[PDB]
Amino acid sequence: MSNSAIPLNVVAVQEPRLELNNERTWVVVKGGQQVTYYPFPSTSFSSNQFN
Amino acid sequence: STIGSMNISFQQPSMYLGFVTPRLNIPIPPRITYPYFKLSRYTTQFQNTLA
Repeated sequence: MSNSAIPLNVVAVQEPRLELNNERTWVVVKGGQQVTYYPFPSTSFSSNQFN
Repeated sequence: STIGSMNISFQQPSMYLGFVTPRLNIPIPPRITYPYFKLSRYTTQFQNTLA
């Protein structure tokens, strides 16, 4: 690593097929209860407008 | 008459008002007094009709 010109820093990486260890943390996904959809039919529709 | 009869609608009506916040340096009283009038009606029908 420190072979060339200005020396560099070493790091190693495990290939994808194997870690096999790293720290595996269970992650509970949470979002607020009650997601609801409304259909607001336009008041005062026209032929040249929508409101 | 030519007209009889007629049909009237309304759509959602907005209302327009104007909030003016004031300058930090000048302070505005904690309690304050406004002049307010209050109007009432009294009707009394009479007979007979005049023509």
